[PDB]
Amino acid sequence: SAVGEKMLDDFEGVLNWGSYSGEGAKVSTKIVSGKTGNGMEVSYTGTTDGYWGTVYSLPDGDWSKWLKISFDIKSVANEIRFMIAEKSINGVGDGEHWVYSITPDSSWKTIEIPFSSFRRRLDYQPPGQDMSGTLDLDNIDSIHFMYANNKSGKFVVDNIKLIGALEHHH
Ligand SMILES: [Ca+2]
Ligand SMILES: [Ca+2]
Repeated sequence: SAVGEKMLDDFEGVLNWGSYSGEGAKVSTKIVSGKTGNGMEVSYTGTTDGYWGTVYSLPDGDWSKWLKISFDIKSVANEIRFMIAEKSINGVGDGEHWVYSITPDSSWKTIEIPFSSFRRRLDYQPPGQDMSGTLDLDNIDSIHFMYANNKSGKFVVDNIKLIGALEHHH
């Protein structure tokens, strides 16, 4: 593993995130004040069968040198999911979905999730999933902030970054 970190989005540069929804649910995103400088506000309304999410599709899918994914989050409290999708076995589209549930609170908090802590999604898997039961870090398609339930809410994210190994002195 590599040491240190690699920033994916501090929201001070170009706009990278797209929105998607279906089956009654709705989502919208905008640039607002973040932890430092800019951040992205995600506003969602859920339905029983509805899905929503915001997605950054990655140009380079090889994350095999990294160990964790980190982000700052704050509510504007409803549970949501951070999701990592592998690349499809058919070449185009999303593959195996891997999830971690998080609940944004009133104050800014840093959430660091090791890749080994992600769980294989069971409510949905896309047709291009590899069914391997292992999160293949060398084959990453995209990252998502997405629905976990049928409820509504608003949150802000900032400082999305990869974390490698720490330099332990003892
Ligand atoms: Ca920022
Ligand atoms: Ca897999």
